[PDB]
Amino acid sequence: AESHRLYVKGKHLSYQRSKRVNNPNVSLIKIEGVATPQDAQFYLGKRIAYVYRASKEVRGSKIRVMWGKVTRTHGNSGVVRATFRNNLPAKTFGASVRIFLYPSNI
Amino acid sequence: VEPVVVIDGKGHLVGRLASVVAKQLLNGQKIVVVRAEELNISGEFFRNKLKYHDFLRKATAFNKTRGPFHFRAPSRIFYKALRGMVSHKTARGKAALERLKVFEGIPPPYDKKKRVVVPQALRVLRLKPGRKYTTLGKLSTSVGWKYEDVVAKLEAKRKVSSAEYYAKKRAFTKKVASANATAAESDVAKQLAALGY
Amino acid sequence: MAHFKEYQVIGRRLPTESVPEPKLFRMRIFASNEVIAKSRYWYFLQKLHKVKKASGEIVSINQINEAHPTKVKNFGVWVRYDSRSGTHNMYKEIRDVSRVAAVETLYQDMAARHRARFRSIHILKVAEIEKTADVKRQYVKQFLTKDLKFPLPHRVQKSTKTFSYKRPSTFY
Amino acid sequence: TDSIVKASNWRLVEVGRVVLIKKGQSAGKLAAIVEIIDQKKVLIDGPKAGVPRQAINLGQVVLTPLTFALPRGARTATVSKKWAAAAVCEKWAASSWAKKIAQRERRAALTDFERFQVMVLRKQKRYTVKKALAKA
Amino acid sequence: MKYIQTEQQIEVPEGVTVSIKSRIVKVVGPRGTLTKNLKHIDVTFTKVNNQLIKVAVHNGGRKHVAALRTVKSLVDNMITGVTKGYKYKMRYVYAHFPINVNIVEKDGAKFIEVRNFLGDKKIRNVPVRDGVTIEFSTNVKDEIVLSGNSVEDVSQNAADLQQICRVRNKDIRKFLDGIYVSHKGFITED
RNA sequence: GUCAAGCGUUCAUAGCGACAUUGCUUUUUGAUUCUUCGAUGUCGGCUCUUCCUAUCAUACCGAAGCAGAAUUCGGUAAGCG
RNA sequence: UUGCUCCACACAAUAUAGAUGGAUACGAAUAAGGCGUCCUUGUGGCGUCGCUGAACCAUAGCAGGCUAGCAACGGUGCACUUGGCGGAAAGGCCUUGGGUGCUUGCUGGCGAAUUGCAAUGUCAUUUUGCGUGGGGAUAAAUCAUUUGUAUACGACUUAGA
Ligand SMILES: [Mg+2]
Ligand SMILES: [Mg+2]
Ligand SMILES: [Mg+2]
Ligand SMILES: [Mg+2]
Ligand SMILES: [Mg+2]
Ligand SMILES: [Mg+2]
Ligand SMILES: [Mg+2]
Ligand SMILES: [Mg+2]
Ligand SMILES: [Mg+2]
Ligand SMILES: [Mg+2]
Ligand SMILES: [Mg+2]
Ligand SMILES: [Mg+2]
Ligand SMILES: [Mg+2]
Repeated sequence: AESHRLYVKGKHLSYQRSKRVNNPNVSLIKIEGVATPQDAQFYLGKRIAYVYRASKEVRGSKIRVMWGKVTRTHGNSGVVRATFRNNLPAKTFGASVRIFLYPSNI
Repeated sequence: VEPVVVIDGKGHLVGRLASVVAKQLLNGQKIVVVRAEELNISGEFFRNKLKYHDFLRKATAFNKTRGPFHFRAPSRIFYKALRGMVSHKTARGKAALERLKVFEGIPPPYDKKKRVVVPQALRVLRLKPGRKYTTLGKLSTSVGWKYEDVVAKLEAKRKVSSAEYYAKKRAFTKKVASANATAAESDVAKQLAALGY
Repeated sequence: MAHFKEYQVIGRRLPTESVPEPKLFRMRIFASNEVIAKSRYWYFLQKLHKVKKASGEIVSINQINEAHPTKVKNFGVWVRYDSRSGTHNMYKEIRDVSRVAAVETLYQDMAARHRARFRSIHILKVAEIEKTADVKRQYVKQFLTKDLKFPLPHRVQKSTKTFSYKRPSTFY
Repeated sequence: TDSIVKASNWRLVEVGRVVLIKKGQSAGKLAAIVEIIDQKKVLIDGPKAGVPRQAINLGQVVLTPLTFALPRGARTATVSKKWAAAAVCEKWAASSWAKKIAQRERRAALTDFERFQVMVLRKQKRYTVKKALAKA
Repeated sequence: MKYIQTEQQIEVPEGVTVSIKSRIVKVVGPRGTLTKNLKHIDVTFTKVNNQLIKVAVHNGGRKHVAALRTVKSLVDNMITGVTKGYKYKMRYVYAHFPINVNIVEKDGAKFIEVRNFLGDKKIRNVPVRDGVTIEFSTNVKDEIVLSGNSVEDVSQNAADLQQICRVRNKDIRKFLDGIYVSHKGFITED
């Protein structure tokens, strides 16, 4: 149709942090439409892609992807913690990531 | 969810709105706030006027052009409140502030777009009835802002044309809704009602 | 203190060879758990008798429920407390369906109105006012008129979405 | 020369007021107010819908526009007798409010194949409607 | 304490029409009309039987109950002022210099000019508010009569004439000079 | 600043106020040797700017044991000398 | 040493504070309103709605192919056009008419595979450049000279085919 979305839109918000020390190995993601840790248990283990563009073409593409996955939930309001194979570059604070429905259970 | 979110600032409390907008900007949402002359601050007008005069009285002594810049327009009071809620000296907080536009009244393009409200910041939802509040338009014209009567002339013009729009829009939604009720009692429309639609 | 519970605690003052079978003192204790209720037992008997926990014995702690927890009762609560500059007696009236849920309100009310903590307050007596017109306080005599009904103006509905599209209303 | 003072209507916290629990183990069940404890807290009883007789704040509670005759302090057996004799559950289910609760339960319960059917039927109804708009 | 319900009565007499949309009160009678915007209060008006309007506060503290009898008194002032009207009488008090007050027009604004107060060459000027009708008493020496519908407008205009004639830099226990209100009454009173 | 025995023709408090009592200042004068001995140029003056208000004058007021004139007590006030 | 600009389509480089169905327009009140409707046109009567956008619109087709009809005269896209309105930052909103596709409103026929069990699996929008073929346009400033209403030097202010 006009839409081909097979992922759920998210936002790369922050690293895991205290007041004055951040942890780049964990990133906090706001899944759209999730407002509860009990709602957010559906998405645990789902693969996150951060899809971004470049100028050098490497393997027949100017689009590069960073792959990761939801690991657990964060807080009371549906934020989840995610880990990526290479950590998200921190200029993407506020950028949109893609939360795919696989590995699916229901 | 929208690419930009357009907030009607009328009847909102200024710091409850500015904390909502500041979190939204740093989350990557673009926000334009209109009608910043009809923002509200809790407390009596005199109460809030002394607060500006205490802010007005601080400036760099050896060069008054280096000090705090006491911006007088209601959109800039709200921009000041939203600054200090954003790490505005870092590149991330500069980029967050680029995601924000603030206006007095409802200028173009936004005069023909949908305006949202923030019920976490709404005055009639958050303040106790019987309290006293100030409107940011009346505060700003007492601290040195020059365009209250111009915006009130432009908004009154804006509401005349916008009422003609909605008067046509009511007439079309008579024609539509009376057709949908007449297209009810159809075997499709009994079958859509089974599916909850 | 999620909910107070009323306990009976019975204590003894340990038997001696001169005195077997001592005299079995009982209190009614409002407390969160049984640990506090036994601690509140010894704290109160040490104000009344030559006995302490090192020379005494808890012989029964039983939780007392409310007999009719779904009946609205006017209570009269007698309370003694320490202020910042003295000790005062006090009588307050709480309308509620449980004794342990009136004692919740009283500890909430004395903290809110007199800044009195849990450690300052002694509950002298909770009794249910049996008959109307023996109700003294006017703030509870409000809710005892024939065919009472009241509106709730200015309804504020909570939202789960950060944005609304309607400029909401407070009718109710 | 008629004095015209605006109505200023309000659902009253009263004995016999039918309410809707919005938070808790009920969360969507009807109940009737039995006695008024104080200004924020009432005693309710929901015996037909299996709500325990309980003292509840009005913050877990929405007032509804339904009221039936009920003596003050009436017990759980008495409430259920007056509930059925006044037929609250069919008075409530006829309302637009209960229909919208029932519709959003239905919409959430639709399967993916049923969602396809809603798409197919809506384009049929839209074809009939948009034709009818141009003709009149 | 937050009283459950405090409530007041307003007697609308036989000729008066009272109309209350949101909190804006319109009182119409044999003498004109009056309007008040009571939207700063949060009371609730309700009409009982066309000769009576209740006004109520639900769950009101001490100050909120306090404003309820104010709102009763203000609407009753509006009802009195459109049925019987309001009338104030002020006398001139002077020791030596007589006080010359004549009703004057300056650019269609209808002022009150006061010459020779304590021998001042300064002409004092009080504008007449709308509705207030200034009259000068015959068979009373040196009396000005202010008449109108609003007790708010009539008394403040009578306040303004007293306030402009204050005595400066003198002992006011002896220099008892000025125009003072002598009578607060109705127009169609007997 | 509280209290008020008294002063103020009678009258505690217009203006005062004992015996007590509670605070404020760091510009007076006293206590640490905290910093400075591989040196922070030591008083006064002149010049020049700014700030405070615990206000002398000026603006507007309230009180008097304020008739007037002149005073005295007090308020807002550092805009301007 | 055919330079400049605009329009369209052809290719390179450039990047992206971060497209991935739709930013979907009354105003006012909140101790009150919205919508429908009726009349005497009101601060009116009656009905009805809220209790969140959990909406509404859109939405099926090799990322959406090729093709056959039925029904209706509707919907939608592109390009021309007609008229009106919009100056707060208008740069958009509403219209008239023809052409041109598409139509899943309904019923058919053919295609798809091997990307091998998943790899964003590339579909957006900026800046530029080079190329094509179509239009348009045909200057200034600065130095150097000069003035002194100016000036430490620059700067200013004047004058010169
Ligand atoms: Mg962060
Ligand atoms: Mg963290
Ligand atoms: Mg809008
Ligand atoms: Mg200026
Ligand atoms: Mg004076
Ligand atoms: Mg004098
Ligand atoms: Mg040294
Ligand atoms: Mg001062
Ligand atoms: Mg002075
Ligand atoms: Mg002074
Ligand atoms: Mg100053
Ligand atoms: Mg100065
Ligand atoms: Mg289609």
